[PDB]
Amino acid sequence: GSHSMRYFYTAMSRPGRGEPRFIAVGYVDDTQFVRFDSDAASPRMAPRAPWIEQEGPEYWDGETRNMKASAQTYRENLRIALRYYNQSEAGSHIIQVMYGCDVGPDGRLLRGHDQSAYDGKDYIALNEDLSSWTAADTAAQITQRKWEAARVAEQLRAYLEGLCVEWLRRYLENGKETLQRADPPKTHVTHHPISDHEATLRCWALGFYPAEITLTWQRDGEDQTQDTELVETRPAGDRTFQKWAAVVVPSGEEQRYTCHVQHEGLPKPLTLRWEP
Amino acid sequence: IQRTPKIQVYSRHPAENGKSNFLNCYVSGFHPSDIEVDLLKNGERIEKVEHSDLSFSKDWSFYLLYYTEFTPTEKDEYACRVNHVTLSQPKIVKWDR
Amino acid sequence: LTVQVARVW
Repeated sequence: GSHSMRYFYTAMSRPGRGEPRFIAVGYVDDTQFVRFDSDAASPRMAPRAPWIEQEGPEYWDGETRNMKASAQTYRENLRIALRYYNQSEAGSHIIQVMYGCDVGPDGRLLRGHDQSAYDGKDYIALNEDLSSWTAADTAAQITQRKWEAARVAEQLRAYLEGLCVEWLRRYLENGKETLQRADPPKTHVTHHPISDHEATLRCWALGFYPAEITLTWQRDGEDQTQDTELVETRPAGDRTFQKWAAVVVPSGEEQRYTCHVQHEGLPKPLTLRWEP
Repeated sequence: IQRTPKIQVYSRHPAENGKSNFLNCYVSGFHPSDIEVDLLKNGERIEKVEHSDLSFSKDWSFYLLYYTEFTPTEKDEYACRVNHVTLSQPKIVKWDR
Repeated sequence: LTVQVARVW
């Protein structure tokens, strides 16, 4: 189907403990493929997926140089932000950035993204038009004026429509065995009494990729959204994900409940029930 | 300004006593990023646990997966112990198959 | 491939 490439940068200051740490990671969909960590014994952009390993020395040297340059830029931005928010040099603060492109099945740009935060709050975001900005507060408006004066939006647009999509398409081809394979969930329902008159039914999905999934409980055909406990989708460590949804039901009414599973790997949504 | 971690402890594959597996502690939804995570075997810290590269969700909150190889048995108890600035004392979440 | 654009705040 459709695919995304996303990079994530985190810059974290630590006054008294050296210069800020800069970590960058890159993803295609839910597959991490590169990392850079300024705290590594020898910082470089490094592979994290087998299909990226075939890129040559020019690629790795180029990415490493760019990540060092970026780390310098974000260390400076942390100083700047201290001035913009009238903050002391004694605290630790974090800048985060995420950016990338989304393409459809035909490889065409669906949309581009570039968003930044300061201390976990929205700071400034490129709008979907890739030509204007949304600044979250008066500090970010200072940044917005600088970026407008420097035509930063034009440069990002050129990236997001050009190299971003081109490289994503390349990665999708080089990693097609995995990036273009959906693994459907393996599903089952467990039942555990909590008392003489209620039981938990828990609908499990395991071993699926990509992470996006919907698990819902229905009682007599009606969604039990308010009454369902849903855990966050979690990584298994072998590329796949896991998730469960639970509902507490009156004893003797278990058969009135059905779990419904939607996942890209499934030709049609699954309905399952507790099978005693 | 600060967000406390959600914690899940679980195995990579459904557990079977005597069969090699991976024990995972997934911490997510937290901010700032500094966090201390240990995996415990019978209350004791397991050595040389690995963890994923720091990343974050669309809401800016961070997530990390800590993991180690293990062979579960009927007797051994496993847990994850997490500390974060938002926590007064370390939080311990027991592995429940 | 990462973007190369200067983003001074």
